[PDB]
Amino acid sequence: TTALVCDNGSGLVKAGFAGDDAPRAVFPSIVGRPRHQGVMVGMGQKDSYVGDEAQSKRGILTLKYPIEHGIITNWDDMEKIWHHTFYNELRVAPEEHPTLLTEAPLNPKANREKMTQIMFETFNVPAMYVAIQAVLSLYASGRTTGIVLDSGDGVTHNVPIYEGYALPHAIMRLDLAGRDLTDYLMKILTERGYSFVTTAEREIVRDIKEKLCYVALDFENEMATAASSSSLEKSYELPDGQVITIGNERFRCPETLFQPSFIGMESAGIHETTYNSIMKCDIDIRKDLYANNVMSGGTTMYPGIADRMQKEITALAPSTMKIKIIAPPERKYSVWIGGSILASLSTFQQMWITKQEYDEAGPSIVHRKC
Amino acid sequence: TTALVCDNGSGLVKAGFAGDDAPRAVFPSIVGRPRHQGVMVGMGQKDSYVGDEAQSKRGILTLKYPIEHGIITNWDDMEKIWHHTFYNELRVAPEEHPTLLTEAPLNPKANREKMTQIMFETFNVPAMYVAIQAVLSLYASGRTTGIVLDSGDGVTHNVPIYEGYALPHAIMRLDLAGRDLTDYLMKILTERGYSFVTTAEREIVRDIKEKLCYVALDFENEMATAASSSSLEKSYELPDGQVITIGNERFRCPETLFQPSFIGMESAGIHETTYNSIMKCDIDIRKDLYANNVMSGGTTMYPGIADRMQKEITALAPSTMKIKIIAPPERKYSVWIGGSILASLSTFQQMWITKQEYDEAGPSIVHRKC
Amino acid sequence: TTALVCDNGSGLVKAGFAGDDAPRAVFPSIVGRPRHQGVMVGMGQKDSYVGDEAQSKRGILTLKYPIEHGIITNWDDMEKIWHHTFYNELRVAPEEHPTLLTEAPLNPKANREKMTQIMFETFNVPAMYVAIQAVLSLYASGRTTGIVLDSGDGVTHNVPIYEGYALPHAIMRLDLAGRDLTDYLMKILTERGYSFVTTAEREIVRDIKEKLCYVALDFENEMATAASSSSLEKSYELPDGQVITIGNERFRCPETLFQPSFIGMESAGIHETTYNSIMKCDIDIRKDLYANNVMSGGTTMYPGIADRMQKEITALAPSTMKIKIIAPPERKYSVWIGGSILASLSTFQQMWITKQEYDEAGPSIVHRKC
Amino acid sequence: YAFVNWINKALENDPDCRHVIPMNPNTDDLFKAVGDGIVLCKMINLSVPDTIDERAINKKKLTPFIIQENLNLALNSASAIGCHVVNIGAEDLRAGKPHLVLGLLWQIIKIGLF
Ligand SMILES: Nc1ncnc2c1ncn2[C@@H]1O[C@H](COP(=O)(O)OP(=O)(O)O)[C@@H](O)[C@H]1O
Ligand SMILES: Nc1ncnc2c1ncn2[C@@H]1O[C@H](COP(=O)(O)OP(=O)(O)O)[C@@H](O)[C@H]1O
Ligand SMILES: Nc1ncnc2c1ncn2[C@@H]1O[C@H](COP(=O)(O)OP(=O)(O)O)[C@@H](O)[C@H]1O
Ligand SMILES: [Mg+2]
Ligand SMILES: [Mg+2]
Ligand SMILES: [Mg+2]
Repeated sequence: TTALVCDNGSGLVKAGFAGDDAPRAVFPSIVGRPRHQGVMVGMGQKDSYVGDEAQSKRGILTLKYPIEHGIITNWDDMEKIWHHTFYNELRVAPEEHPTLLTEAPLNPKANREKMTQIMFETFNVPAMYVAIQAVLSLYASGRTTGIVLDSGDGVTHNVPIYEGYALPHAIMRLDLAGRDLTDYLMKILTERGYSFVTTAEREIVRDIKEKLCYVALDFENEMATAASSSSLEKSYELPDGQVITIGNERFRCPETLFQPSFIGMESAGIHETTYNSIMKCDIDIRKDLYANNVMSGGTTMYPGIADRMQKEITALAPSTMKIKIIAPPERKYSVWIGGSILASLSTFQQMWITKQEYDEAGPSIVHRKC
Repeated sequence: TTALVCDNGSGLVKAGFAGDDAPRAVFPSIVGRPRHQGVMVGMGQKDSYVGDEAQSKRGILTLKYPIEHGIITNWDDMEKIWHHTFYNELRVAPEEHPTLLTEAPLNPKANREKMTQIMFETFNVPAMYVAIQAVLSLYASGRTTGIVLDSGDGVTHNVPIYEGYALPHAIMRLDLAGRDLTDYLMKILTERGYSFVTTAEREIVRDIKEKLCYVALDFENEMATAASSSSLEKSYELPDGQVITIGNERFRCPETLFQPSFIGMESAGIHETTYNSIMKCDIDIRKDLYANNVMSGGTTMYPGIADRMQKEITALAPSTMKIKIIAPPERKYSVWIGGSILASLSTFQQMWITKQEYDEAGPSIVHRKC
Repeated sequence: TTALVCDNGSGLVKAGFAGDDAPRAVFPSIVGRPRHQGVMVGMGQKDSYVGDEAQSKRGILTLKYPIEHGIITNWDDMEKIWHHTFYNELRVAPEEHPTLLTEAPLNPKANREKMTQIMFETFNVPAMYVAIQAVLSLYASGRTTGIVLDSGDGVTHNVPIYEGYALPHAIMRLDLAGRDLTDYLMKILTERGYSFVTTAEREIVRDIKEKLCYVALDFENEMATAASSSSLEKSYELPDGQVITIGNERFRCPETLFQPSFIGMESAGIHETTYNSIMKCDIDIRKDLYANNVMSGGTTMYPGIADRMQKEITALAPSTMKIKIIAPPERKYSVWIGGSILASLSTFQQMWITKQEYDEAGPSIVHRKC
Repeated sequence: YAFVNWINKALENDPDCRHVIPMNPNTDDLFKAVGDGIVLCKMINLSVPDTIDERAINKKKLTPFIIQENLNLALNSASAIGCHVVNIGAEDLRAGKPHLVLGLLWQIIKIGLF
């Protein structure tokens, strides 16, 4: 039947069907739990908040991310979210629809085996496939050659693909996609008399970052502009009724991606990460890697990220041959779009992990079929 | 001639000189203002009260704390308090003696610049410096390495230090030191029939907490002892001529420090805050941070808290190496003692905020020098 | 004056007198730099750490390896490295003591020239000499005929020597000794729910490799044993307090030396390199080469490297005559011991590179004097 | 203990160093104060006493918590003789190491005598 393309992650959940161009089930991967005391009978019966029922009542609920930087630590909540997105969101039965699940590279074997065992035992899916998000994002761009920079909520890796073939030794995983940026904004908001310690304000702060923060071209020029003038002061309306205005902490937050020293990280920025990935590939394939920079994920939605990283790569290049930057509009769903495109192909039907072969092999068949 | 150190805390104010070991000007940070009607001519001459005259005449006077969790919400009152301290308490000339001021980390920039401007233009001092209260608490219990469990009147911030290296990303500030405990005690005192609405009654409740409240070891065993027996019953004599009897609320009040959910906060306790701050630190520095917890501030002198968070850390530890916590007898005044100790430094003399440099730099010289 | 012998290496650098049987310089060759903020006065006053001074503080510092497979890129840190090696472990004056230098073969003339000038200009050396590590390591075994496999931390070269004569056309170089092994181990350690990205854990990973990793005899049999049984599971105690346990990634790391496909390079393994070197020699001298395989360097001390190498060469042998693998206990210091023995000879005093001859010769004096 | 006497006889070029290193009574005052670099500023008194005074650069305003100000202040004056061990910084010399102290004393001996 129609395969289910479910892109589970630490942030939003992208669940849909195979062959479609946009997912249907979109909701953050947040589990809310009651924390107040129920004084009136009839409303304390519900304690399972997975979808939008937790976002609306975030002030009386405890929003927690059971996935931590592409690592599933709370499988009990993942089972609840999976059941929700399979019953109420997609409104389909996984028992006859294969579910396409994605997994970040350099992932532990326990995380890969548990997500397989749960589907074969609890959901008893007839078959599924586990694919890398970076590989799937390449099909969304229509290309088969070029490094793909993937960045979601807490995972940022660089998997260069040359003529379909990928280089496992050219893969490094950086745990800075969206969560550390949110934490940095959380910390730097306290310099303006703002207090942000509760988990209910995390969604509001993330929205403020998404609608106000932007990747700056020159950091020192932005510092000079903010210190001298105040032309980049944008105000925000808090849901409770308060009014805030931030002009300096707007472009400082996205600069942590290029300068991880703000959050105390020994790893380099994303601009040098792609260059380092290219350096460890072949010298005869660097032409196809400089001219193919396809980013994916919702992280690179800032107004000016592509120009900034192009300038960084040009500065990091010996100025010998040109650099080309690909920023498709469907970057937040490029992983899901690529998964749907691949699952809709005719050659993809014969490597799904069917139930009989999984039972005869075991949980380790996911490491051999994927 | 000599440097001045004025510890501006949320509940108590400590002031003195450079090189001293015991503060001289110690008085609560309270502002007394008349609110009744005076029928006798000659007694209603003073407009506001700063020193202990408001404390002794609290029956016809109110109490107003201008600092609210490390933030000076009332600067007119602190100008009066600073003038009183420099005139009647210290009895020195501020224009000829540098003053050292205290400020908690994660503080707003405008607040920090106000202790700069109000001192430079009003008092016209030669030079000052703005230090960190965590660093000052790390000036009175001698050791180059150790995280400080600073907890004053309304600020509880934990800064990890390894050989001296401070980690700004590892600073966890909590706005629950002494005021939340006092409010908890007042609201739990109403169950037995003791209402406390008047702000002038705050000092009596604070003294009751200081002399009766203590941190227990296990909360469930304390519940069992209080419900079954009545051995932990102590009486207090009110100044107006009445006696109380509290036996269950003695140890419940300090329990809010480790379980802030009693008053309705989503943050963790002081025993877990240090652990989380250590977890986000490095891997080869935790050995010198597990057995090092600087305990100080106006909050942490309860008889039974040191062993309490020692046991909490040991339980939260993988049981690898030892945990030991120093509790210097001068806990409350460790901030002022550390301020004077810092003022007694050698290279500290040429890096005060120079008036000539400040005038050509501006209000932002505090963030550049400090 | 007593001659000095210094053995430089990517991981460990050795120094000492000529004639001594025991080494003196035992320290990792690493460079660290301050990266944290000092809130207390008097700190941050260092340009670059070198060696154990960074090893003892590997939590708040980075790690830099200026030696990249015997290639000297940044000479500013190499000045510090040589200053560490000489004065801290000799205490004699090189200005009036001859020093014997070591250098990897197939080294571009620029590196040798610059290390010569540095000795003749930064120092005031009366007579120096530069020798190949493989040639010097032959004197440690007491032989003058046979190949020597010198494998340090990033250098792996095979220089066959027959009756003192060496074959320039049979000399190759492989950049896989200990560094790519460490990278492979820290990459594969992430499959067991571990995180290894920063260099602060690099020394711990190297220690775990040195005390756990071992060259396996049969890799497929080891896979079968690890998958079926759980007997080869040894635990490590992390310095901070956590406990790790690795059973499969132990013998996988040393297998990269024989199977270069793990790191993705087209070059052959260490077992085929010596066979190819022998094949490049004469057919009448292979008898002295098969029975003389002296091991040296920091790599070839795995528990089971000698037997595996013997089996690999026997599989490559035409089944005509015996293969002998020499693995002296002092494989870490074979180069230094051989250099000390050679410099102790009376003949070796008459070809040191004197300063007076260098003054009229020029920078290329090492090229025909060594 | 003989090393103390050797260092005394070698460094009597500047007798003011004997207020840091042991003055022939074989004590162990050398390591901590030399790690602070006090001898480097003292060594100039070889020819002329009119230079950085021992009580002028440091009179122990190193407060009972932070004693971190003297080491960098005195080690920055190492322009004389020259610490040819540029590997070491004042960070590690805060406590001192045997090999590092020996390496720095190597330069002290070498340049201290003309
Ligand atoms: N317009 C925007 N501006 C800035 N950041 C954005 C914008 N839209 C999305 N983001 C960031 O992109 C991230 C998307 O993460 P996501 O891919 O959902 O993680 P996961 O794949 O783990 O679910 C979010 O954390 C969000 O902070
Ligand atoms: N002996 C004590 N026992 C319990 N609480 C105390 C004691 N002494 C002071 N406190 C609390 O400390 C608070 C004042 O702290 P403060 O001295 O202002 O801290 P800091 O000196 O760090 O500014 C008061 O609210 C009071 O409740
Ligand atoms: N006992 C051991 N077993 C396995 N590997 C080791 C052992 N000792 C050192 N190594 C590795 O070898 C490297 C050190 O090489 P080095 O001592 O610099 O070689 P050389 O002696 O040729 O200079 C380091 O990566 C270290 O991990
Ligand atoms: Mg994603
Ligand atoms: Mg204080
Ligand atoms: Mg070597």
